[PDB]
Amino acid sequence: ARGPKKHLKRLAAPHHWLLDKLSGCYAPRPSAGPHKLRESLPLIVFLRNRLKYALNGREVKAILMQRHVKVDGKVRTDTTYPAGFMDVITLDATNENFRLVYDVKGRFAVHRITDEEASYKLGKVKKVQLGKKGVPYVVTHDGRTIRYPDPNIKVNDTVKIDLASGKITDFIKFDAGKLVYVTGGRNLGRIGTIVHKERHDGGFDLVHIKDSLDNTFVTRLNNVFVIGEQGKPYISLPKGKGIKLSIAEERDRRRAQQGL
Amino acid sequence: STELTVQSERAFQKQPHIFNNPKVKTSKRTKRWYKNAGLGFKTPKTAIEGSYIDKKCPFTGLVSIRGKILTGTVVSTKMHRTIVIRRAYLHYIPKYNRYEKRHKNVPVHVSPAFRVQVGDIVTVGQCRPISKTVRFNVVKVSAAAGXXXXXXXXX
Amino acid sequence: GFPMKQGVLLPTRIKLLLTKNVSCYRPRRDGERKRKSVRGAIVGPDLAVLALVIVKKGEQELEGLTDTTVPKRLGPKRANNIRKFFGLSKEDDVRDFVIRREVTKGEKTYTKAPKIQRLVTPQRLQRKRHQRALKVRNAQAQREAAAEYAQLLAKRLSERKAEKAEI
Amino acid sequence: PRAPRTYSKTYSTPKRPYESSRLDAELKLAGEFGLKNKKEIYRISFQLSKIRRAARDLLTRDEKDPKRLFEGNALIRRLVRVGVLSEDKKKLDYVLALKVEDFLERRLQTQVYKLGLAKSVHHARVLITQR
Amino acid sequence: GISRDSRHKRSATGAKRAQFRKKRKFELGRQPANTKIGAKRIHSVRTRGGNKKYRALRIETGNFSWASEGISKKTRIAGVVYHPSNNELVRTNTLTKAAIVQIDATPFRQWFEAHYGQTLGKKSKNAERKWAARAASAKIESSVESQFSAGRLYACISSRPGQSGRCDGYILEGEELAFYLRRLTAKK
RNA sequence: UAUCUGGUUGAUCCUGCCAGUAGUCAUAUGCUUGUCUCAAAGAUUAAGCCAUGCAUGUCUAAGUAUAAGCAAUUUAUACAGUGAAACUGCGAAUGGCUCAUUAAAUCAGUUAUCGUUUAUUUGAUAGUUCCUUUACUACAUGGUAUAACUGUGGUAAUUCUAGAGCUAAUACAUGCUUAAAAUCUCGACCCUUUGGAAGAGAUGUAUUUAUUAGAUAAAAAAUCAAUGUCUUCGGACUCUUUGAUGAUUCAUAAUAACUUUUCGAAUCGCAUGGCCUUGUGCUGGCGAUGGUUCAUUCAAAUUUCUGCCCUAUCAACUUUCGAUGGUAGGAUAGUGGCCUACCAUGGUUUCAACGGGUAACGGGGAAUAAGGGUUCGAUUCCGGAGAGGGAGCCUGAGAAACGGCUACCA
RNA sequence: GGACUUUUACUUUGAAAAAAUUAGAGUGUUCAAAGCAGGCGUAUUGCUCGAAUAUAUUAGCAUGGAAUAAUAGAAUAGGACG
RNA sequence: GCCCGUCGCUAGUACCGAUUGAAUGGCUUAGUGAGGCCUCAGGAUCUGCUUAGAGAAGGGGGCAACUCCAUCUCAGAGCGGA
Ligand SMILES: [Mg+2]
Ligand SMILES: [Mg+2]
Ligand SMILES: [Mg+2]
Ligand SMILES: [Mg+2]
Ligand SMILES: [Mg+2]
Ligand SMILES: [Mg+2]
Ligand SMILES: [Mg+2]
Ligand SMILES: [Mg+2]
Ligand SMILES: [Mg+2]
Ligand SMILES: [Mg+2]
Ligand SMILES: [Mg+2]
Ligand SMILES: [Mg+2]
Ligand SMILES: [Mg+2]
Ligand SMILES: [Mg+2]
Ligand SMILES: [Mg+2]
Ligand SMILES: [Mg+2]
Ligand SMILES: [Mg+2]
Ligand SMILES: [Mg+2]
Ligand SMILES: [Mg+2]
Ligand SMILES: [Mg+2]
Ligand SMILES: [Mg+2]
Ligand SMILES: [Mg+2]
Ligand SMILES: [Mg+2]
Ligand SMILES: [Mg+2]
Ligand SMILES: [Mg+2]
Ligand SMILES: [Mg+2]
Ligand SMILES: [Mg+2]
Ligand SMILES: [Mg+2]
Repeated sequence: ARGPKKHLKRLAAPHHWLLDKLSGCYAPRPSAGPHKLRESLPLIVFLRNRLKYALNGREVKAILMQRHVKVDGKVRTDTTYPAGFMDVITLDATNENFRLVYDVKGRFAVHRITDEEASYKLGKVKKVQLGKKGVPYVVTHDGRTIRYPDPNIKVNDTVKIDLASGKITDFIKFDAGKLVYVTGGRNLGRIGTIVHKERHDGGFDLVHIKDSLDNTFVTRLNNVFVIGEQGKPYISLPKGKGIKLSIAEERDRRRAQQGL
Repeated sequence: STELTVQSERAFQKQPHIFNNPKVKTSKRTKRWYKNAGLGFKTPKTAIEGSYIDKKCPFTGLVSIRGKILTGTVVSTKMHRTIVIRRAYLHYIPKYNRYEKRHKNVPVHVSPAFRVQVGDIVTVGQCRPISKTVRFNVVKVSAAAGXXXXXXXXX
Repeated sequence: GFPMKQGVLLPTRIKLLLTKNVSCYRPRRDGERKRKSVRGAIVGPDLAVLALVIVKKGEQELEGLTDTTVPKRLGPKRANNIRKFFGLSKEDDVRDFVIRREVTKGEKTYTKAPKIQRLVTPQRLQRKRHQRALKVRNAQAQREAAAEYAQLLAKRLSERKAEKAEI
Repeated sequence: PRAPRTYSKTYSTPKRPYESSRLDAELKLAGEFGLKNKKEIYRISFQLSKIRRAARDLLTRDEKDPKRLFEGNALIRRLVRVGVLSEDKKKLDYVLALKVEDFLERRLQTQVYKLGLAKSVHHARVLITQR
Repeated sequence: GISRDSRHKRSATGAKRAQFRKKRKFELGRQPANTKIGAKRIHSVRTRGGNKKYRALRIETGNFSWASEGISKKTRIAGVVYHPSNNELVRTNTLTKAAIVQIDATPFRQWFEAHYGQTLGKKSKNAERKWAARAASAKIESSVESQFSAGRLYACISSRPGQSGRCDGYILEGEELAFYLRRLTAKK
């Protein structure tokens, strides 16, 4: 179709943005960058649909073009900047610090974090290689490229990140029994420690998971994000701690908390 | 299929970037190269032993196997160094809630590191586009012959 | 009205395919061409107007031509260009040799001047300075990170020796 | 190019066309609860139709099945919450039962009459609509 | 113009296939360089996505390497002598990859009679040491030294001159040379 | 939400079709028409034809301002405010419409690139540029030629343009530079050993080619050729160093060279400061545009498995002028009969090839409600095709573009 | 990590899986068609539930099963293990 | 009583049929072949680099001898580009 698409209709737009059907006909099309289109969060959605900070779009460009918001460290002046999982949305004024992280429903949630947890970030090393002049490097899912990492750093590991500088301060391997946030699938959002890796040479390595409610399930290694030790997380998870209560469980909880 | 000759072309046949130094008095004349394909199909001894070239061989050639791995029961060997198999199956029509006998014929490349006749079940694997139609290449013979020498004369 | 075009010969008219940078065609789009008509470069009586240019002045002054002279509108704006309309040697300071155009604001007569580009100024020297600086700096930085990693691997090998010694 | 404004209609008209008995009953029900259409009845018996439908469908599934419980209990609690279904028969083998009059007896039309305040179903109509 | 699709062309069953969409630039092809000999004349070409390709109509010199000697020299290309795809490329002395060419020889002689000090065919101290450390390591080869007598060495092209603007190759040798020789003379 | 009713006989009971009955995100039309919300709509016929208008242009402190432009003030006698025209840059490949062709094509679910391109976004990445290398190459910055403009013109006519006279750059065309160290080649001398040497050139990145490293399937030795580090001068070599994948000639690096040599900042804006040997020396703040290679991201191109309506009053098809395969090249961004050359005779088919019809774009879907089915989908989302018919192409990252050009037919 | 593996059909569970449609939960758009809202106070400088679940079938991958139905094996012994 | 066929009138539909009838659409032989693209050439003008003369500049540093870099200006000559 003669080149690249620069528009995005509603209904096409990823459902996990939670846009309403009417009110127009298009949605904002995520720019290019750190996170893939079909799994990000453009600044306008956040600042308008999640925080209700600006009423229009015009007002989001109004806010933005005054450097109030800063992403993962830098400022960012892109209404449709592709912000995504594991990132840091800072409001310098208002004193507010956000980490972009998933629900249990598998949606991006607003989540308030500390002034100090907003100094670093975690990035799943999607690839580790050798480059020009012998310099090996590691590249992480948000498109971070870090020169010279610890040789013990492999693929499918995760990595703590300075944000101040760039460099990696500590890294967690992909071992049997480690805290895992699932990114993708229906089990996107659940968090469950790891049971065991089904190998499968040639295609689609499987990952067997169990949370702290003794419930099991399975997703592709593709969609597995190592995030720590049993109980011990490396960032502030949000409410519900990704445990997935049944339809019944949530009908009871939501309808037990009822006394005025 | 090849058989004999090896150097039977207008062009010289050889493996690429596999220099054999004449200044050095070798015992094997031609230095050879090879690999194993992966997933556990032993790169058979006929490949390493042989003299042929075929840069389309999955073990001595420069074509990597990846993607679908399929089996099928060979029905055509009349095409030099390539064959046609008939993969069969049963297709499910919903209205009648039953099956009908269906089949398709895939043309695959086959290194001379396998000798094949018609009947032999074969296991092929997807490679890059090799010819106009060849999207696969022969990787294992899960057969042998089907008792042709146990069809011999008399007592 | 069709124009001539140098070196097409032919005392007739023809229809050429023209391009950027070429007589009798100013394009409308990046890499556009039009095929248009042109009159030849060989004069005929078909010609409404000849366009001619003097090169030797004869023996009688033509009235509105060799009696009048008319200025060349603009003057030198680039650094060296000035230094070659006056011949100064990179010495005699441009800034004041520029051409200053007077014009009245009724009773406020003003005087305006160009913008000597490619002029050598302190700020550009500051930028050159910071170029070289940034280069060497990042270079050294690289060397040092490189060494740091080198150690990392060396006293990783030491650890493998220790582990291999334990057993 | 905008999201399709969805709809669906709200009634189910008689299979047979000229059934005396059913016509009688219709005109009765209209004349009690003060309705203008036969459609006003159609609509009702239709809602009834879908409801009793999903009731049957739920009741083929196994007892204490997730769907059966969630949607069963949901349906019941909903029905009762507007006061059509009896607190006593609160387990959906009576939602399968039900009937049309029981649905009719919950209309604002009707309630604005049942507790006096109008003394005439048609007075109920006119009063209601008249602000 | 030339479209390298397979939307022309019969199916594998031979059925006849319909025009579905027109020709697109991305599936295009361009004409032969048909590179020839003498006086370097190269024209770039604007390939897809920025990117040049260098198409070499006419060359005379090329970078030819003695594979089993560790060196690479530049020489006038003589002519083309043998070609496996098409005889015409030989009569027309066209240059393509895998064309059997002949080259200057004299540069490889100037290097050999220096690094080896042996002289093919038919005084300094350090130098004496070098040439002394180097022998039984200078048997060269029969046919190769013969070609050195000829003044003209048989080599094979390796580069794509109609793609890169280069004419590069490796001197023929051993089994390969044996081949193209036996072909050279059973057609002589 | 699992129903029937009338019509064959003098009467009957069947077979059976006609008619009745109900709904249609199903069109039309007739009669009638008061309120709320909702709101499809030149698809079908003719992808037939088109008057007029509009539907793509765009500027930041930050590329170009001597408007003979407006504003004057506020420090600005190079520039400075604001800013038409124009240059430069980017966009015009999105969108919007239509459904004509298309029947293994598209499309769909599912794979593939170890088979390629990629503007941009984001993350990384550059001390190497000159030359027989003391009487040096502008680096305190090298070249003109152009629009606009001024002026002279032509045509009935257009976003027609000619001759003349100027002048800009992040346009055009060039062209300097920077630490150390090492390893390679030569090698003037001296001296016979076991042999060593001042110092001469070379070594950014990219391109092209050849060679080489890139180990690991459990462990040990003798010998030919070269030849490395340490002498307790018979001799030893002890510790020895290694990435990723199911899988590579992979990443990555080293050797000899190759190149009408890719890139390696002659750019811009706000501030102006330290620091003495007082040279306008030598430095230096924030951030803008760029720039080679890598990664990312938006993409694209191909691509594996399986699935399409009716038709035998279509049984054989496929190589004229590639049909199926092999080798080699050429071409491409790249695989491949994509094309060429030689070589062979293969490929599909009653499990329906091939041919024909489609009032045929494919899907998500729609309608009809026991179920199983039957009918439909031009049409709000996804994918594809086209712009009266074709073909050709320029520009570009990206088009065989049509609100782009060129030709033919109409 | 080395060494090898008779072929299948069925069936199970699951991964991978667009939204809008549809089934469906919550919510009193004054009802309803809908919409994905909205609901609590200090209604003077905020508190807060949401935006579910189901289908997704043929194929492909992944996993349990070993009935039913096939398929191959040792007879000129060119058999089986060491 | 029923009922069959030629024959006869009226109307409608299809079929055979001289005209080697007609029209539309889609492929296609042969011949002819626009146009862009590629290529061998061409050279309206318009400069490059090299070689040398004549008139003057600026000094690598001397008492006479000695000597580099850039820049413009015309008789005239070798090796390429647009
Ligand atoms: Mg955007
Ligand atoms: Mg893979
Ligand atoms: Mg054959
Ligand atoms: Mg400037
Ligand atoms: Mg040619
Ligand atoms: Mg029925
Ligand atoms: Mg009757
Ligand atoms: Mg009677
Ligand atoms: Mg129409
Ligand atoms: Mg001004
Ligand atoms: Mg579009
Ligand atoms: Mg010029
Ligand atoms: Mg071939
Ligand atoms: Mg190709
Ligand atoms: Mg065949
Ligand atoms: Mg159609
Ligand atoms: Mg259809
Ligand atoms: Mg459709
Ligand atoms: Mg239609
Ligand atoms: Mg329409
Ligand atoms: Mg198109
Ligand atoms: Mg039209
Ligand atoms: Mg077009
Ligand atoms: Mg238009
Ligand atoms: Mg258009
Ligand atoms: Mg005509
Ligand atoms: Mg007709
Ligand atoms: Mg022609």
